Amino acid sequence: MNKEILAVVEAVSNEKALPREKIFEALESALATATKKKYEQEIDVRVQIDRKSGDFDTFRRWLVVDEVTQPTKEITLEAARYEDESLNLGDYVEDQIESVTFDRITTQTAKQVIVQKVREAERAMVVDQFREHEGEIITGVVKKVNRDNISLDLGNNAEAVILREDMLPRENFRPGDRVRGVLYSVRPEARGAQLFVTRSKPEMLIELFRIEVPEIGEEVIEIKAAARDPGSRAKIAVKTNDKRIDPVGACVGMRGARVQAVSTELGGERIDIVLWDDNPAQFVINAMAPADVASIVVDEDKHTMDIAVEAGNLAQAIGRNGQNVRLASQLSGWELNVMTVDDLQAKHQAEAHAAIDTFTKYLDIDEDFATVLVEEGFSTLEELAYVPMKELLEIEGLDEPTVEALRERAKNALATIAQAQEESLGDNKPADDLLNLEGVDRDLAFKLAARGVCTLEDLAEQGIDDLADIEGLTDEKAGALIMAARNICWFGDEA
Amino acid sequence: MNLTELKNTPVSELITLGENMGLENLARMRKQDIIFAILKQHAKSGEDIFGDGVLEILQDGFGFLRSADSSYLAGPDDIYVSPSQIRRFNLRTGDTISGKIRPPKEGERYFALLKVNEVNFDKPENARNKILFENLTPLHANSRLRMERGNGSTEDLTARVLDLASPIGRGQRGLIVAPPKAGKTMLLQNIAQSIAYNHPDCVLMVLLIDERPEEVTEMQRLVKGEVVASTFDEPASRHVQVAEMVIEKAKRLVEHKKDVIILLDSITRLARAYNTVVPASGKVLTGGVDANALHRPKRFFGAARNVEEGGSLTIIATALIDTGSKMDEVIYEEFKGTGNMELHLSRKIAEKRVFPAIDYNRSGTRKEELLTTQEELQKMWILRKIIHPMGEIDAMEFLINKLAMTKTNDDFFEMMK
DNA sequence: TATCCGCTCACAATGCCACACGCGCTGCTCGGCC
RNA sequence: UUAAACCGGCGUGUGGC
Repeated sequence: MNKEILAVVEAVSNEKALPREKIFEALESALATATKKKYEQEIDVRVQIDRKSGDFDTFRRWLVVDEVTQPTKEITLEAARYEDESLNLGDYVEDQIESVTFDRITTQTAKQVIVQKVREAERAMVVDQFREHEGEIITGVVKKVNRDNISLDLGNNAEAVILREDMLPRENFRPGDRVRGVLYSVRPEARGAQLFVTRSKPEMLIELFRIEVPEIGEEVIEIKAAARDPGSRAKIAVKTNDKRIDPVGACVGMRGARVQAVSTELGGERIDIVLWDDNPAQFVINAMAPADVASIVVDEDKHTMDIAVEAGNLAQAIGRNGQNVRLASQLSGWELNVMTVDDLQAKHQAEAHAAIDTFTKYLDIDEDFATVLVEEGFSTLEELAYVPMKELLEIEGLDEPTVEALRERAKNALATIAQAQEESLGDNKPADDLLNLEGVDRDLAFKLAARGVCTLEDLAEQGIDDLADIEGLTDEKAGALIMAARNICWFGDEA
Repeated sequence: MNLTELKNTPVSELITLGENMGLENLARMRKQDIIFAILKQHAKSGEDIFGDGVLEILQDGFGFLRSADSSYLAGPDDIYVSPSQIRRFNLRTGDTISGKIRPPKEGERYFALLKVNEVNFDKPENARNKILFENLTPLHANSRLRMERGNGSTEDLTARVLDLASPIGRGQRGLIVAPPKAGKTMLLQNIAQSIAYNHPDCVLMVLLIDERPEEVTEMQRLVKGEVVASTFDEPASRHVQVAEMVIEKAKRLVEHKKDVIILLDSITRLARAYNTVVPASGKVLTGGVDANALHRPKRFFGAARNVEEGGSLTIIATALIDTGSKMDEVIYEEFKGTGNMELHLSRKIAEKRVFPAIDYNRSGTRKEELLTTQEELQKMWILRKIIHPMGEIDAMEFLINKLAMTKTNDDFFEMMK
């Protein structure tokens, strides 16, 4: 009995993978799946065999929840006065006494459970390693290639998987080659593959440099950030502490040697090494290289950067798929816009001096006063609504009638915004065909349109439950009204 | 063309060679399959092949030629030999058969040996004019084999220690008793390098049992001669397979009047492997062993003997103790009385970083007068007597000190006086 | 060189159903391709 | 690529219609 359990727990081979705690948790699960067969009532039975102290004791988990099905494990939130349960959750009991013990089929079940758990413990150890050793590039020989993933080995039963997005779109894969990658994820209690290696994630390139460039690793060239389109293009912004270091000529090597070497190691991936700057504007300027920009409009609130390249290099500035921008949009994490080609491509002198259509009636006491003022900007129209008098004194012509007209126009704007709010709040529009229906007055029509229908044809296609939660009516008058509607719409045969 | 001339070359070199021969790129198949396909292509070119392989016979009757780099294992590069040659010459297990071979057609698997050319580096008449191993007279170790290197190095220590504690001779059966973490593998490397650099006239053949793959790589390209290893990537069946390979090869080479030194480490691992491969007999003794599960290891350790008529077979084997279990202790009991040479490595001195940790008390040599001359024994005996004042730790101190100040045996002897 | 005469061998003998049964031990030879 | 299910031939004798 319990002595046999003690013998078999002291006789397990993988005591490092399956210590006594996990062994008796296995036995808990085995007794649970055994009691699943002992009684027709599918129940959970923790048994806490107390491996060190004694033998098993079948417990009946109250399994606190409002339902009743399988009532051996059904208790509501307060049925805890008896026996001193006194708890809304966690209170458990032992109703089953002298349950079935160790039939041969249950022995076979415990056997298969313990062998699959030895496997699962090997998996748990290798994934603890997977999680701790999240580090440098690792070599491995592949075993199987598929359309969605490939499988790799290192030796000593070190299985790993490289997913489709982790590979390259054109890197030919066949079972038997030594491929190198970077361990990236952590998955403690997975079911399929254990280790996860990638060759396409951005930081991979970082570590590439960290093992290639002799400068990085001693923290003289602090790599700032990087973005990557898998197997296509890797942009990377770096920052140096020393002043006599030239990362434009040191990180790449001698006429494209280090960058070219790490590109061949990547499997044919272009790389753009850029110098990181503490200014996001200058950073997004230099990141889109090779490209020149003379129109920089950076707004911090909406996270945008109007970075317009001069006309002519467009086909090279954006590139295929917008890579040179996308990676930039992934380097800083901002948004970029370029649409202008010839019509005032400055995008900063244009919008500042193109308002001849909206500023037609602003100082409409007499148009012969002065033109509009671009010193304040006159370009947001809403933060402009309330400005202090600390700058409302430089321009000439601000007589008292001017501020009186300002107040009148403020009243007009308040009235128009109130009208707009009334129009946008009344998404009901009760037409005459809705008020003319007998028994449906103005508030009833408002609510009927708030239900979701604003016409007459669809009204006849709703039940009593669709009119439930009615305010002003009740299910019998509901049925009366829906019958009148289906008569005037369907049973009337009129149009 | 030949096997080893392609196998001592790396895998990338073989891939490039196969691609140079105009073939499907072989970087997808294993190195053994690479060489197999290269040989098949060379035979397709319109010529024969000249192969070499060590011989294996199963209950079937024909012969398998295993290669050197394969650690004497089953593979596509193993050559088939029709039983007709075995009926002709009675070629037992342990011939490096060198001869002409042809490619296999459909329905076959391996190359077939046409004719015999070389039988253990000897004329095929030696295949019919020789003496078996069970019939000769085993004797004691006559020849003396110096162990010290002769450069005054820091690992020379180990060698000279043994030289002034218990030397090694041709036909000896050495058993090293050592707990874990005592400096076993570098001791194997040191003694092998010394015996192969000081005495290239004698032939070396090292056996590795249940080591790490990095240990296999560090052993295989560092010591001279064949480096046979059998790690955990093979089951106990292939363990006993390579073991029986190497033992019958050594037996046949000794029959060919050759000096064969077999390093082995450890014995408990192969004993466990054998216990794994032999079925039970209804009863289990102490430690969990069987009745006949000791007959294989016994034979394996006792195949050592000194052949006074020509050639010799010496073995240097390490054992595992202090493992917490019983079976290792009973195995050490059984193998401590069967050897004709016993040495012990201490662990308490080893964990103090004072190496080597020889047990000068339990060290011994069976019939050492046949290994040591007149005044040679005089010097050794008086030094044993003066070290005899009960000492382990400061005894190791005295030994290591007087050994570090000095370069050769005679220097130590004539400076201590 | 035709013309029977007779000797000698092939070929055949309902359809179903039901049940039962035994179709072996040991010496020798041969095969030579896991 | 993934999930579920599955994995009387012969002869003889007897008796009957």
